[PDB]
Amino acid sequence: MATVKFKYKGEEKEVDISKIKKVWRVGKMISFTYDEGGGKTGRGAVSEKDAPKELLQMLEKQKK
DNA sequence: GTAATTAC
DNA sequence: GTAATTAC
Repeated sequence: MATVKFKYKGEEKEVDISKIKKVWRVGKMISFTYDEGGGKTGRGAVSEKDAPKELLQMLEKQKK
C-alpha cells in the first residue's frame, strides 16, 4: 500500500493508501476519496506519473 | 471549458 | 450549485 503525497487547497498532504476509498481517472489525473478520521471523507488527486503502483492497482480493480 | 466525481 | 483536483 504505502502512502500518497498530494496538494489540496494550498496545503501539501500525505495519506495512507489503506485509507483510500474510491479511485478514478479523469483525463490524465487520478482523483480519489479517502478516510480522514471520524466520519469525514476527504478528496485528492495526483498526476498519473506520481501515483504509487498500489493506487493504480486499486484503480484498475475498481474503475467506477 | 473539459474530463469524473465528490464534499458541503 | 459550486469549488476542487491535472493537463491540455
